[PDB]
Amino acid sequence: GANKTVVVTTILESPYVMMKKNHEMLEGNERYEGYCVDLAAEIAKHCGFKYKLTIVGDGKYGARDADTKIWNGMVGELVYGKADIAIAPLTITLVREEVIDFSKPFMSLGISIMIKKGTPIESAEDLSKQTEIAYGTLDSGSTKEFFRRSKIAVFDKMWTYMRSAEPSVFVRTTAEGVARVRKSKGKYAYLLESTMNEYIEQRKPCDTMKVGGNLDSKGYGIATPKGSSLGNAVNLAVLKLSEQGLLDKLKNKWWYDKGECG
Amino acid sequence: GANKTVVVTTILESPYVMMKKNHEMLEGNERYEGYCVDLAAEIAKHCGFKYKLTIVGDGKYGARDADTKIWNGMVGELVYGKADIAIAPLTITLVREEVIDFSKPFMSLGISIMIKKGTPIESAEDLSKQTEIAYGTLDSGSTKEFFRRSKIAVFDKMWTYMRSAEPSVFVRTTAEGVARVRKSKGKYAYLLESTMNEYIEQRKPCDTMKVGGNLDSKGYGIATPKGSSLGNAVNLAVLKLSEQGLLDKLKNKWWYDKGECG
Ligand SMILES: O=C1CCCN1Cc1ccc(-n2nc(C(F)(F)F)c3c2CCCC3)cc1F
Ligand SMILES: N[C@@H](CCC(=O)O)C(=O)O
Ligand SMILES: N[C@@H](CCC(=O)O)C(=O)O
Ligand SMILES: [Zn+2]
Ligand SMILES: [Zn+2]
Ligand SMILES: [Zn+2]
Ligand SMILES: [Zn+2]
Repeated sequence: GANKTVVVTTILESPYVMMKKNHEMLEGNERYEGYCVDLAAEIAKHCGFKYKLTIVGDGKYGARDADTKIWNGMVGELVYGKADIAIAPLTITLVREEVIDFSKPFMSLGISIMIKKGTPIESAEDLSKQTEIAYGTLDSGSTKEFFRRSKIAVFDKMWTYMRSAEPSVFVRTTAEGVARVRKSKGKYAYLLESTMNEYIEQRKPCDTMKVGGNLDSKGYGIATPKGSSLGNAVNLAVLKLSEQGLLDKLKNKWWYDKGECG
Repeated sequence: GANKTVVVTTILESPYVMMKKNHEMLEGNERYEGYCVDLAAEIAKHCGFKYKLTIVGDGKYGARDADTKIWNGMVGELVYGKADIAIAPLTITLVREEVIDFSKPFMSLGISIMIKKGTPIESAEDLSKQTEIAYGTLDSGSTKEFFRRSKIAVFDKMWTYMRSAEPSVFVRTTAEGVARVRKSKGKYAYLLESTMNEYIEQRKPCDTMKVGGNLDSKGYGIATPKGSSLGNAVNLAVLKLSEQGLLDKLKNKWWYDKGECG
């Protein structure tokens, strides 16, 4: 039947989506800016739909509760029919691919280490071989599941530590992890995606840094509910944006053009 | 009905598929080795099929003739029903995605520059601003189409040069491009995928090198004909291999463990 306004689920995560200063009482999509705001506009333009940006209600990426089996976060909003599409730094994973559809990736990333400058840590192996410096991840996302599932000896040992460390090494939001690194005088390191890490490293007060290689190699994808009418066209649009150089332009706009650290 | 042996199309391209020394008169899959031989074995194991490796008849990746509209290469073998699956360093592109299905990527890569050591070239911009050093690409693949289509000013200018340069700057196989770099005393540079470039840079006689950043950012995917019964299971298998660390193991086996240049 008639076209409907597509409900887009996304998450307040710098530099992907941020509320514009003093727009708290304005209306609609114009309230937000960032990489995924720009990406949403292009994907809608190429696919021919109108859309509304909405912030995921529970502030989470998406994980399945072990007991209840209920999906939360943006994945949940797609699975239970609360949104039509997720346009966010949402990691393509097997367990998610089983319940929702992903486009081809629009970014690359890997899990990485953030330290406060001067922290004597250069690698995951370094972190795993000491106990003075605490370390954790975001509490309900793909990074935590990576450690939970890994059979690689260094990551397995890291998980054995994190899962029972006190106080909890896990955080609710990327911002909380970053703030914890910055206030802990070097006694907390944060495990997060390289994209987020590299962004923060170029933001004032310029006191964090990415160290070592990425622990893995994966992508973000645009997600739709299984059997969505949008999935095919969205996939082709991602490839077009890739080949036209648009995804590279948006990366350079929101990371490197935004740099504050010289 | 009953399961059939899956016909796999692939291409002789180091280190993805190579004929084992002195096996020219042996039979079957045991004749071949390499990254994509190992990947094929895992994808078949996870998906529960038997398979035969075959080398694409025309030795090409896959492009659509502008006049006849016929697809050649591995893409053609899928489009005309000559193979069931392509497991090769086959680039995910829009024009291909329109006629065949790709899995999520199993590698990353970008177009890159190979020079003979000592060549005074550090970038695509350098190449584009001079005429003493010739440069080209593989004649029937995604790199050539990248230059043909680009509207980025440096790449557009490079394409204007390559398309009418004499003798032809284009080559039939990656090996021919590499040999041309090595014999040209620095007067030919070769535009090829970073994966291939980085492999060759660690092989004797250790006289080539990758220079500058990648020009783009994309992936290889496993390809199946549209409506194949294999596509879904193959996609999920790629994600599993990614998350289990298997794709990283295979990369380190065929690139860095294979290094000859110290
Ligand atoms: O190592 C592995 C195996 C599992 C995934 N991954 C890393 C990885 C991440 C992203 C990309 N792609 N692919 C494409 C494309 F669809 F081809 F256009 C693009 C990207 C990066 C973003 C722009 C386009 C490719 C990758 F290989
Ligand atoms: N991108 C992650 C969230 C960030 C993280 O887990 O590090 C996800 O989709 O779950
Ligand atoms: N991977 C390329 C071939 C190599 C190249 O074009 O540089 C393709 O799929 O067409
Ligand atoms: Zn405004
Ligand atoms: Zn566009
Ligand atoms: Zn043998
Ligand atoms: Zn396996």
